[PDB]
Amino acid sequence: SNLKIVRMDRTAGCVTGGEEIYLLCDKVQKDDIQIRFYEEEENGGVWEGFGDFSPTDVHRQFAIVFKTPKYKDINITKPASVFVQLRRKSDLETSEPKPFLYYPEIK
Amino acid sequence: LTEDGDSFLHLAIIHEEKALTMEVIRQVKGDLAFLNFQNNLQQTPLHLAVITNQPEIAEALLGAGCDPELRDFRGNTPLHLACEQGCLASVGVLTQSCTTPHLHSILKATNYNGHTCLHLASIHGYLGIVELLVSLGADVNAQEPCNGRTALHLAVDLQNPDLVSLLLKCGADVNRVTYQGYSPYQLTWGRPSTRIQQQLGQLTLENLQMLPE
Amino acid sequence: YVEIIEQPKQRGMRFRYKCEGRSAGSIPGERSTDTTKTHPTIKINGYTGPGTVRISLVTKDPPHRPHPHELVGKDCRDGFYEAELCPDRCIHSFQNLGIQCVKKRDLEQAISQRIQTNNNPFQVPIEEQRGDYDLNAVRLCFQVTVRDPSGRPLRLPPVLPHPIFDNRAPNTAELKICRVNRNSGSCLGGDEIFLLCDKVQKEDIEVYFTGPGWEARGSFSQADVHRQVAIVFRTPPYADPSLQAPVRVSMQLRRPSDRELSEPMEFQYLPDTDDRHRIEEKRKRTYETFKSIMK
Repeated sequence: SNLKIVRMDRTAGCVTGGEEIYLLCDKVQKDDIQIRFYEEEENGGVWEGFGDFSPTDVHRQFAIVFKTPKYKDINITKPASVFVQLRRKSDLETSEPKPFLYYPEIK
Repeated sequence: LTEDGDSFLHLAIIHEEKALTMEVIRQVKGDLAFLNFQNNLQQTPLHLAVITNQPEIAEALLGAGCDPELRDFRGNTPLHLACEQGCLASVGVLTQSCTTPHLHSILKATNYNGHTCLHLASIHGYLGIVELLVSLGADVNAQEPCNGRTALHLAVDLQNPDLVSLLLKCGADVNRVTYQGYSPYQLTWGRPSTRIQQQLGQLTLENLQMLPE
Repeated sequence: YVEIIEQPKQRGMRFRYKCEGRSAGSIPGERSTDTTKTHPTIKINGYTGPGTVRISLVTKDPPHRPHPHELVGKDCRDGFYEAELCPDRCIHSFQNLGIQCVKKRDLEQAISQRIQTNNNPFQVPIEEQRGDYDLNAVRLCFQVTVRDPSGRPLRLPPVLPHPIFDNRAPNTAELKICRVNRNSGSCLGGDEIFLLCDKVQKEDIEVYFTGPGWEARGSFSQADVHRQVAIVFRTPPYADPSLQAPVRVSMQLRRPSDRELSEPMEFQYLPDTDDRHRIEEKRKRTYETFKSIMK
């Protein structure tokens, strides 16, 4: 009932997205769950990205293997901190924000 | 400027031409654009200085005013490196010099693996750096991002009774819990050390045993 | 009410028969090491005075009826243990405890002496014992009686512990590694790995590494077993610290109680390289490009 992210193999990622992450969580249902990445903007709006994965990536209801979404700006030169959270689809309830760090692509 | 993204300053230090370096950083004055130049591994002259154990060159680069907070490709500031490598001189130079409140920021920052200076020092066994970082203002109860572990947890995880003792001596909260709701004591089950389990059995009775179901 | 602190070791118990060396031993705790042997322990929550505890054997699965097997030992009668809660603590430790079996043909006989003294901890319809039983699985029912506000006897609903299995019938639980977040790491060890698997018991599982004349366990806390479906552990250091080229080794889930293994997952130890070595490899590979610049 409560949504909780109890662990992530990694909490930083490249802005280019596409990187794979293991996440451990409290009970969830493979078809009623999503991983929302978000960042508060100056104007009050919010940038949001979703972790990519298929309900089969939801492991025995307690972990999700998925890939990170691309950050809003793949050019930043300094890391940009954002938030990640589990979000249930049926009621849009969410877990407590976890902090995620997007670092520049080094090209 | 060179191939691997390295400038002449980078080389000046990489090949340990202290003389040249001492001078380059002297002839070329207060120019950040060049003193904070990062290479392809995103390392700055400061990073290289401490990686190659040359305290003075780093002390100089700092004097010339470089940036102590720039992160390498692993998200590390030079101090992070200094603590990860156990070089106690480098640590001193990197914490004595920039007495600026930038210290509080550095001591607070984690790298891309979610590690603070105290964490890196604790991961290896550098108790002297650990204790120094604490008296300097690093928070012994700082939690790592991936699981919410504190240096104390890591200590149990590393089965290091000496680190445990030091942390408790520094006021570490034995009842701080990870995101899974566990105390350092609770991470002892499944691990061999009984000494650690003794050092810790002074934490809430409700935080000692695991759960069932 | 009453809870359970030191569950009975639910894996690795030989159900003693009519004559298994006169006696045997004591059913160990859920954490009864071969070093500091502990035993089952309950805690009477909210009462530290005179009372009575009933240790009965019920059935594992949902039907929950008085099991054919008989709990023998000190202070035990018609298949159950009957003793009084000593008026002081609530950390009662049921020391020696034993388990005898009821042969495939003494069910209706065992079920009779089970209703004449009637153990029915849940009181389920005593007329539904016409069914068959799983002689390899049994749970311990805990029935304590305390004094209420007045001073009269107080109910205290039953509480079942983790089922205890016999070391006869094999273990059905499938051992399987489904995914691993990383399959290569330094030969120095210490890399953190997330491994997803099918149900395992945090207290009866290990991540077993094997290579040429080598074998080591991947270290982890039992608390690192997430919902018995994922394990986060660190890689053990390889046999050779100075690896020069990759080495392929196997990694598999191992259940200590019956020594069984999952199919292997390959893992490659790699030669260790820190920033220092890296910088040095860059140094000696730059004398020329630099001497050139020096002049």
